[PDB]
Amino acid sequence: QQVHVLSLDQIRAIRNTNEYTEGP
Amino acid sequence: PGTVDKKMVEKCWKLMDKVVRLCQNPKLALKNSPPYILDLLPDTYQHLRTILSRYEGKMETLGENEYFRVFMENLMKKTKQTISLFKEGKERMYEENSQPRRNLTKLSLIFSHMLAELKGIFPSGLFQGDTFRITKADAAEFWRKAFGEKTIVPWKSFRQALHEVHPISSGLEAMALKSTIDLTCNDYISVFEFDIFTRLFQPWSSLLRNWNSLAVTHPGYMAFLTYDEVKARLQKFIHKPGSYIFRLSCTRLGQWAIGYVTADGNILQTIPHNKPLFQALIDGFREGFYLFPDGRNQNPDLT
Ligand code: NA
Repeated sequence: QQVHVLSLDQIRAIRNTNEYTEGP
Repeated sequence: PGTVDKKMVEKCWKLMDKVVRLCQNPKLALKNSPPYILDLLPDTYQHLRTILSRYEGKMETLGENEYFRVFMENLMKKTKQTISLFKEGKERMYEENSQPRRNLTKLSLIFSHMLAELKGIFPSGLFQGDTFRITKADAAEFWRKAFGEKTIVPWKSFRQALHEVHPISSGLEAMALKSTIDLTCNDYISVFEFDIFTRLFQPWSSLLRNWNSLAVTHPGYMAFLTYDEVKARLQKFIHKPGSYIFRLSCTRLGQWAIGYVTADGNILQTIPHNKPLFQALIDGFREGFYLFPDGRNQNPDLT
């Protein structure tokens, strides 16, 4: 497979998010 | 720090581009969880483009601004450190728990704090430091009295002013205080960093007693730790339900994140926005959830 390396100006942050849950 | 001109910013962007290329090495296999350097350096680049566009035809105004001069010097320095980490680390960068990879995570957290600060001071790309709203009223009054509408002050001036209201022990306590509040690791305290610190360690009336009880003498407190590092650290206590640690949330700055081992051997993390940290920890102990700070058998008495 290709591994295309994206440049600084091509990356739109994925902004993936960590799972925070309700207090126990 | 020196005046910032367009040529310095573009040099910084080139160094940032080198970092994001180094970090896309498939042998590296960086996970995407915040703080994620491959999100943060592009977002920083995009926000800096927005700032430069707002100052089209008045770059001298931007480049003489003290906060921006300090910020750009720090961003350049920290980007160069990240490059040096790859050149000194070589194949060690591919090992998850190696010294260079731990250093890369700490830098990723620092870049996250820097980006948040930059957006707090330049929310739509135009400098708004003079009207920055500090969240807690008593802390806002402290800053207004000591520093006016200033956005950034050297650590030594900040320490002297704070000591007048909340006395600071010389030695390691003063060093630990600086490490806690200086999120961007630049030897300056911005009004944004002050806002975060006084939100985390409210109420103002007992600020440094709260900080001492929650961050110095509390073994549950973790400095400069990420969400994924909390999961990793508590994995060795998966057999000890009630083991817990806490740290700053990196994506909700000014909020705490408590990680704990559940009775069914899961590791969960929660943000107690409903109540103060003191109370969350007290309640969680009484309810049987927050018993063993960093896995230790003795738990502090915050009463
Ligand atoms: Na700072």
